[PDB]
Amino acid sequence: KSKLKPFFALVRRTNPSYGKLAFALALSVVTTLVSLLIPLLTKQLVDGFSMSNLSGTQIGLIALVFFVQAGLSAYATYALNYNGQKIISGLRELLWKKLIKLPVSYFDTNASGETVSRVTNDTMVVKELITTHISGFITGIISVIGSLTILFIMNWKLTLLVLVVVPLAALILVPIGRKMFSISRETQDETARFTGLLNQILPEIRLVKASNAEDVEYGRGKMGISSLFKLGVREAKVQSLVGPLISLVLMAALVAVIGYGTAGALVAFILYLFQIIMPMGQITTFFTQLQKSIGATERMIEILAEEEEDTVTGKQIENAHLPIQLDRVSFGYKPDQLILKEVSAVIEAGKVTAIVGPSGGGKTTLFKLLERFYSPTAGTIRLGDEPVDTYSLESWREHIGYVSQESPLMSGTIRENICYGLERDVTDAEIEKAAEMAYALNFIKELPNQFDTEVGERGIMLSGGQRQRIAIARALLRNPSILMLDAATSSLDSQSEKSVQQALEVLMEGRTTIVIAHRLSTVVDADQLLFVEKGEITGRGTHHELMASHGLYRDFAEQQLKMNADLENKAG
Amino acid sequence: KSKLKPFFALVRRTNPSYGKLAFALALSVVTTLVSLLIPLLTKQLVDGFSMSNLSGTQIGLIALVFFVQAGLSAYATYALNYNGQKIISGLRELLWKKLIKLPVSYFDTNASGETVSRVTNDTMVVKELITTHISGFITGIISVIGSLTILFIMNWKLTLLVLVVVPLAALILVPIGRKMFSISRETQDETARFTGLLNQILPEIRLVKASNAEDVEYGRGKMGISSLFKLGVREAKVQSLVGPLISLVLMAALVAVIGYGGMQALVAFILYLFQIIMPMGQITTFFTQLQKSIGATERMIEILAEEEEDTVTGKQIENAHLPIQLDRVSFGYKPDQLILKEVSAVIEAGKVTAIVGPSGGGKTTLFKLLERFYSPTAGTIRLGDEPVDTYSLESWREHIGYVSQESPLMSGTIRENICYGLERDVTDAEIEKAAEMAYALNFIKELPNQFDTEVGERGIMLSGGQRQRIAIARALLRNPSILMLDAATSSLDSQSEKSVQQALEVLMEGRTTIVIAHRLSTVVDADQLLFVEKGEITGRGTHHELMASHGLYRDFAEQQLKMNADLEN
Ligand SMILES: CCNc1cc2oc3c/c(=[NH+]\CC)c(C)cc-3c(-c3ccccc3C(=O)OCC)c2cc1C
Ligand SMILES: CCNc1cc2oc3c/c(=[NH+]\CC)c(C)cc-3c(-c3ccccc3C(=O)OCC)c2cc1C
Ligand SMILES: Nc1ncnc2c1ncn2[C@@H]1O[C@H](COP(=O)(O)OP(=O)(O)OP(=O)(O)O)[C@@H](O)[C@H]1O
Ligand SMILES: Nc1ncnc2c1ncn2[C@@H]1O[C@H](COP(=O)(O)OP(=O)(O)OP(=O)(O)O)[C@@H](O)[C@H]1O
Ligand SMILES: [Mg+2]
Ligand SMILES: [Mg+2]
Repeated sequence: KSKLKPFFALVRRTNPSYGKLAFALALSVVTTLVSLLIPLLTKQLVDGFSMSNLSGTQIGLIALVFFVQAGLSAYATYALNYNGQKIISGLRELLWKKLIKLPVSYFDTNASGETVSRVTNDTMVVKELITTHISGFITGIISVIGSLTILFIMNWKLTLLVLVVVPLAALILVPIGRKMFSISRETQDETARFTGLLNQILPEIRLVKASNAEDVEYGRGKMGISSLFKLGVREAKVQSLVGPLISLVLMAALVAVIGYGTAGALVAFILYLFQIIMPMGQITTFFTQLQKSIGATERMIEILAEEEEDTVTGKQIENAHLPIQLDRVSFGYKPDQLILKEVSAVIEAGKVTAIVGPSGGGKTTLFKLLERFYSPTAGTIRLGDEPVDTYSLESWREHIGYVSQESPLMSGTIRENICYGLERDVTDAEIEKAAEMAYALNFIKELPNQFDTEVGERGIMLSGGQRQRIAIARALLRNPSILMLDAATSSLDSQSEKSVQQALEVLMEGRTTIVIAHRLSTVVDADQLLFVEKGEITGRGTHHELMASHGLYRDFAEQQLKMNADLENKAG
Repeated sequence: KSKLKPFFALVRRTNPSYGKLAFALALSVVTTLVSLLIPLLTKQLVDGFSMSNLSGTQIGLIALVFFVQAGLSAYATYALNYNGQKIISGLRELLWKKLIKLPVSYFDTNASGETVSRVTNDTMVVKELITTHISGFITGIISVIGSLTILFIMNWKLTLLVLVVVPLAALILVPIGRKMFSISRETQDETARFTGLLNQILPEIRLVKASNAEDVEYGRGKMGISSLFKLGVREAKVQSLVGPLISLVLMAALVAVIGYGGMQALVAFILYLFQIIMPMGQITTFFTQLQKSIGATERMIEILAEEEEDTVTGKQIENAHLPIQLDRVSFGYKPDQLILKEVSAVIEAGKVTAIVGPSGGGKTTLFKLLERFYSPTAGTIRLGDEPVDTYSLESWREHIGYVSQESPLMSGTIRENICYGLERDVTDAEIEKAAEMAYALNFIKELPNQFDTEVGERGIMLSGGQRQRIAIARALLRNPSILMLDAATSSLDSQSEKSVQQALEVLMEGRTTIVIAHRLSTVVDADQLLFVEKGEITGRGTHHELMASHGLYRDFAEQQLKMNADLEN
């Protein structure tokens, strides 16, 4: 509620920040003393240089030694940079850990491509403050406190004026700080929009070559930068405005000194007064960057309070395998326009069961919440007549492989694209078997040295036929007791399909499998078939039973068979 | 070659920097002069100010307004910073335009996730050079020359001590910049690496949920951060080193005062030489930062030197329409290894043709080739016995729709996902007409306000089945000369494809259509069925003729025939 307390609270979280900063400033503290004492002794010392020949060698040696300790100020600067280059490091560390552990429902709203720049750019702004200006603040406060002390006429007898410089200046600065804080909160919250705009586009250049997108996309980029970032000059305008105003209040000090004038002391008093300008320049800049840095962090703190969906809180049960049943459970991908309708069905183990649905139904999310991304609102999910949430929050997941409507990959090689599931016992001799069981070997060995082979960003180097096949190798290698194929027909030929169907049947006899297929033909043989329509289910039983006994559609399957019926008369 | 001329050349291509910068420096010039003359007047003004306040007030108020005019130097800093804010915006502008128009080939060998950061974090460093220290480089250079010229006996009779202060310091700085320059190319090429890692991790979070990746992939971020950027402190090490080294060179001049000046005012000499300290330090920092900026921009320049392939240099607009022909085509995705073998086929116009093949064949590469993304090394691609290359590079694309094997979508409103075909005259009246021929509105109008609804990053908000249709609308809206359905059955049901196929038949009757579809049942009735395999073509003609006449498979169709025949029994 103060725009200040959370900041110093957040930097405190990086524990090693206490190690050297106080030591760093203290080294700079003595640097201030020698600087504030050198000019008052050189005039006396040069008077002692009336001969400057025999003693000059010793003082020259002394000056040699002393000016090395003048160079010692850099060691404070190096340390000050060092501790700063740590407080940024842990800040990235602590954020990045928190940026994955939070529920996927958060990412379905906040445009992940935008929030990436809140790791790089929304911390680099702190760097300029933490290193240089802080030294200015320390070197200034000691200088100003070391200024009025010699003003003994001014700090014990003529004090009515030293106390008027700060309240006026700060009163002037407060609007400036508030304005600039309203700037930094934007310049960061548009960098994220800008850097986000690219990764939503640039990795997809294949489409943006639509023969006119390049014109339009170039338009969006420019309107992103020029109309916003160059208009960030608004920060520059207020940043330069401080000079006059910080000189203005100081001017008022001077009208006060001439209005309360005795004669033999004021002459030196004016000279002493003309020393505090440079400290005032540094101190005013510190607060300017201070409330600047906050706006570069105001967005960051909020993503440090989202509720960490994953826990290790698996109470006492992880392993005993029992069927999975959903009891009157309904879910909303949006908290009001619920898209599902109190599904109730049972998944008997040891027997594969298939969901088939027309495009627009509730197939995908029924997987996406059966892996407990969402914890649906109405109803619940059980296995073994026990609540699933009592098993774990995501330690349950490792017993379950998964592929998506798509087949995503990551920029590593084809090796560490399959490994990180078990991530301890890769068992190089077994990566082969999983690729075999996904029919991946026989069209990989021809590639240049599988381990050496490299995908593009989204797996452009591999292809659609190869992309889907390599994805399920992740699921079959993880050795699960619960499996989800998601598109056995996405991008792969019938040649691939028969081998895959002939392969995973050999493993998954006592390990329950739930698969959804684009075409009804691939999973007719399964021991149970659901038929999801717009969040409801209006069919059960085996497909052969479903045809004759049940008659809601009676033609969804027949909408497939008349497609293939042309293949008999025209062929023989 | 010299690694400094291109920088002033790279800045040069952004024109407007030269406009107001001279006025900015000129203000800094008079800023230096007034700072040069301020101490001389005050030490004698106080003698005049020694008079009572009756005369002091009349002069003090004039000194006050002088101070406000001394405050005018602030608006000089704004001028530099604005000029700086102009040059950084220009660098982003030029870089962004060159980034789009390069051949797609570069965006595969390189990584898009890497190059994104080179527009945000690889120009911001140039700000800190161009804002403050550029003034220091000017303030120092005038002050040092002015201060040296004050030594009017030392510059014409005892010049030995002025030829050592600067050149010896420069000799010391030579390794410092060289070490610093090597740092910037490393730190910037790793910030690029770090930002590259994240944009290919977060968007696919649903698969980093492998129940152990949250521990492992988090480690990759740390190992990227901690072992590199907390070790990026290594430049802060040498950046401190300027202090001690500028010390020895100048004290070496301090001992030179007795090395040659001990035989000859002298006290005024010592006073003045203790004033060149801050200017020399200020100007020294500028060179150090310069070698820092040059490194963070030496990788920057290189991607301004690619072929910027797309042009309008094709002196044709494609008014006519003739069939597509492939003449002895052989393409390789790498100049050494090739996946296409002398393929020869004629795409008959105005009547649908198809390509069917197995996984990992040459199907979709032949699409990217026929869109002329790559211009194959061997053979040629022509239409009507005229090469495609003479026509244009990407005005031809405007006549050909293209839906990909995956279902791509930019982020925005699903309206805006289809709008930019004509990019000017969206003509709201018949967007639904494109959707109806794509079977979309029956599963769109029920949603909240077709325009209002917005997809996520890769269409996460809509479904995969929905996305593949919503992409195919972009194909039909362009009303193209050539239609390219790449995945007609990827993610969509039987209730879709029947309504889909029945729609395109009316639309394209004299407009040729190239389609590749799995599950051969869906392309049985096309005029020409082509078989591709490992970069070679081994089939022609109608499906019924190719069935028994050719003898390669005789069972590839039977592949699904026996797979689908089980439903009846
Ligand atoms: C309180 C009112 N008194 C003054 C306030 C001043 O404010 C200044 C603010 C500045 N901006 C800071 C961001 C800079 C750069 C120089 C300033 C000077 C200045 C300007 C030109 C030449 C020399 C000096 C100077 O400081 O030397 C005086 C001997 C300055 C001088 C006086 C007397
Ligand atoms: C060549 C060796 N001789 C010197 C080198 C120096 O290097 C300095 C480098 C600096 N870094 C630049 C980025 C800064 C900030 C101050 C420096 C001072 C300095 C430090 C504290 C107080 C006053 C001064 C100072 O300069 O005033 C001397 C009267 C300094 C002084 C001397 C004598
Ligand atoms: N943000 C959202 N996330 C998931 N589903 C959504 C969202 N918004 C709406 N939906 C609805 O939820 C359904 C989820 O799609 P689903 O996972 O079933 O796709 P699918 O399994 O590939 O099948 P389809 O062929 O219908 O795409 C869609 O039909 C869609 O209408
Ligand atoms: N970036 C790439 N571009 C082209 N080919 C690649 C690339 N990376 C790898 N390849 C290799 O080139 C071959 C051709 O793949 P292609 O993209 O033609 O498959 P496809 O036509 O998508 O197959 P399917 O249609 O069955 O998915 C692949 O077997 C693959 O091994
Ligand atoms: Mg799904
Ligand atoms: Mg393909």
